Amino acid sequence: HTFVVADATKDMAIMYASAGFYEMTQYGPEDVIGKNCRFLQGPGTDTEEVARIRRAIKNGESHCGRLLNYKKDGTPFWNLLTLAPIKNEQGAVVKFIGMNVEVTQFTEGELEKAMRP
Amino acid sequence: HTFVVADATKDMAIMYASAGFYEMTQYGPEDVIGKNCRFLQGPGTDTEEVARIRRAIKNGESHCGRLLNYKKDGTPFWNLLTLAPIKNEQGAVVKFIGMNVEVTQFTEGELEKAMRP
Ligand SMILES: Cc1cc2nc3c(=O)[nH]c(=O)nc-3n(C[C@H](O)[C@H](O)[C@H](O)COP(=O)(O)O)c2cc1C
Ligand SMILES: Cc1cc2nc3c(=O)[nH]c(=O)nc-3n(C[C@H](O)[C@H](O)[C@H](O)COP(=O)(O)O)c2cc1C
Repeated sequence: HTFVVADATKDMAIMYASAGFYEMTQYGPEDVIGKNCRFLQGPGTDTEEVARIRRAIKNGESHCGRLLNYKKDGTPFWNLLTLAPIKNEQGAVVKFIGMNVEVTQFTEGELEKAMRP
Repeated sequence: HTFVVADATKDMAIMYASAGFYEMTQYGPEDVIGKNCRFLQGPGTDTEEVARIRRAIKNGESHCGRLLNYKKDGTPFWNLLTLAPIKNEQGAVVKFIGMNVEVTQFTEGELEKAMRP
């Protein structure tokens, strides 16, 4: 579990983050709770992927996209961000969940372990 | 594990698929091994997301995107497809892995179970 929960009734502020998120990004709760996760973005982050994200959230749609993000120490990393709306019984969006995967090289070795009969 | 492995030295033909893939899509190995996974696409599949996928594969890049796909019975489903290149020691791309997530509604209930201290 690397994920965060954002509150649609407080302008998509992060209301919760998993332990994995703090460890992946190196930021602590003081930098995250109550904030918008756009703070991870930085030089080179793709403007059009960011716009796709924004639209998906506005439309209440699930989404995924690779985005460049930055750790607290300024290390760039690729983040496969998937997003899903959480609705109430009225069918209104009250939260979003986001799941963050830090891309690493997938090796022939790891594939063998994945495929091994 | 829902994933498939494609062989870059046989034009991205699927060389392996996990049990989860057969069950998610309802297709059997006879419809999958040796094929290109584009066969899951259909009416309404987003042309530009498909083009993003194509470019990522050509550039040897990791990627994610939501795509409409179809099960064997013709049921449409949203597929959060993530892709990652597998390189040899020369640094050349010899395979791709693809991981397929079938989007379902995420409920306030599921979130409570995810967040529950
Ligand atoms: C639940 C959730 C998680 C998010 N996680 C990230 C993330 O890890 N990295 C990131 O760059 N953007 C993330 N975002 C996206 C930003 O919060 C923001 O929605 C995006 O940059 C587009 O809006 P903007 O154009 O106002 O910045 C997340 C959004 C949501 C709703
Ligand atoms: C490993 C791997 C897995 C893929 N899985 C899917 C999938 O589940 N659904 C899909 O619609 N496309 C999938 N694709 C994408 C298609 O195979 C194809 O690359 C895409 O449609 C773009 O190429 P085209 O424009 O020639 O169709 C996958 C590709 C790779 C390499």
